[PDB]
Amino acid sequence: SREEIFSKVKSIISEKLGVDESQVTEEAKLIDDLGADSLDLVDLVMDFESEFGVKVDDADLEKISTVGDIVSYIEKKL
Ligand SMILES: [Zn+2]
Ligand SMILES: [Zn+2]
Ligand SMILES: [Zn+2]
Ligand SMILES: [Zn+2]
Repeated sequence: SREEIFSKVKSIISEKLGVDESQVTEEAKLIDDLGADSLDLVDLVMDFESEFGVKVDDADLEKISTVGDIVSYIEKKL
């Protein structure tokens, strides 16, 4: 389930941020490592929301720092 979620999270991030999948690890920080900006994450989250059929709080968005954070947030909602 984590491996499923993480694989799909990684493809979406790679497709939309333009980075190579080899750079998308559990420990990668969206901004610092993968080159995103503070605007990119809300579109990513909505894409994850529609991908897995979950939704996230706007309050819980300020805590999301790494790829692993996204996966874990998704994994807990399902
Ligand atoms: Zn792949
Ligand atoms: Zn895709
Ligand atoms: Zn979107
Ligand atoms: Zn898909």
